[PDB]
Amino acid sequence: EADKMFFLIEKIKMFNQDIEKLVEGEEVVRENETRLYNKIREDFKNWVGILATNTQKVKNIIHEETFEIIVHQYIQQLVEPALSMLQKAMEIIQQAFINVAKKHFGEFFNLNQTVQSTIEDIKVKHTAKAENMIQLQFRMEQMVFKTEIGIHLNAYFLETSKRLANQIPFIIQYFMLRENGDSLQKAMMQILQEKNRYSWL
Amino acid sequence: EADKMFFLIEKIKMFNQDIEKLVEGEEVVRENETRLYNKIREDFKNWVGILATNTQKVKNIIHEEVEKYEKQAAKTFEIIVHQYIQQLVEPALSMLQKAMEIIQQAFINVAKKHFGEFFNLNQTVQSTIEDIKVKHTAKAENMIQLQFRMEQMVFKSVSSFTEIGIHLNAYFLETSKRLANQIPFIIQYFMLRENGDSLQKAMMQILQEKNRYSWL
Repeated sequence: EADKMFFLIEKIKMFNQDIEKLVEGEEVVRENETRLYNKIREDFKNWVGILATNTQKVKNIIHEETFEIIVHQYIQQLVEPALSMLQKAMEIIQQAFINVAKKHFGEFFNLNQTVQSTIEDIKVKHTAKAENMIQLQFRMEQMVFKTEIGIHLNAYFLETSKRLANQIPFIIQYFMLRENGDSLQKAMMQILQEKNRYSWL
Repeated sequence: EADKMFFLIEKIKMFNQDIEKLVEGEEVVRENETRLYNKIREDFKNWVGILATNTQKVKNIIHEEVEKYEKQAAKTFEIIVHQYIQQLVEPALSMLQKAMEIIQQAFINVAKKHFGEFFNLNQTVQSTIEDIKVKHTAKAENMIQLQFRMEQMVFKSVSSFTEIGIHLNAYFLETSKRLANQIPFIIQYFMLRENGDSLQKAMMQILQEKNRYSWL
């Protein structure tokens, strides 16, 4: 009956709460530290800048002067920046979740340890999901492609950059923030399944 | 040499080619019949139209709200945006259903044309076309649902109504323009490109089993 040890549940529930605050950008910070969303937007803004650069690049190219090759190239030149953006956001968020773990579970080494390993596992799953969605987007962007005409083309790329500017970051927030936070909270709850581990936690 | 039935190698080569032409919009038609790409574009244009209407509608709704609250001062919006987005799922999925029908009929007409004489062959090919159709429609539908989930979730102290109004306007602008291409992209990728490719791969896989050539 010493298993009032289910009262670790309160710990988890508190931790989970903090996680959800991070997911909704309603976290609580010092005067000497930045928000999560702001680090993330810094990353996304770098992306938009890159996009703008490459779009200016092909605009200048065609202003100087099959068609598809140029599109293929344009996108291939975006694969590295996009995935690099994914990686930087993952790191920011994983660091965030870990600081929540350190704070709530610092005293219980075993629990803190297993929680952090859970955090990593779920991170790699959702990173896989995000990368697959992004690659799918570029694939779609290429395949689905098919007298002063040039303007239309510029306009095309323009719309395209502006689409990608939000579409890739959405995919990244969805999987690395929302779906990640959700899976994490669920896994945190599912930890309690096997009961012979409570004393050890 | 009675097995000159390796002329299947040609049939498929040609059939497959024709299919790919449909995918690349370079099909060949009479003067009194229209291309596939255009039949599809009409559907997409209808979608963009629906988008434009619904988006002007919530723009007006939230402008009225912001005015109301500004006037009083001298979740409500999340609900409205959520509603706005759920209202697009049905038109989006209906557009998918309408395009599946168009493309399926197109692919069947190519099979009838190339395989009309060989009833067994035509039959198994049409069944194949159906199989690949339902699988790829499943994929497309999942992607569309995923896009809208994503749009809902990613949509989500001191504020001002002036700023909320600005932000929301910018949002509706960008979102409508995105969804305008994004839903048709999914439909083309899955119902045209991946569908056509899957079909050609299957036809290639037919040349493998030779003890069945006779039956064709």
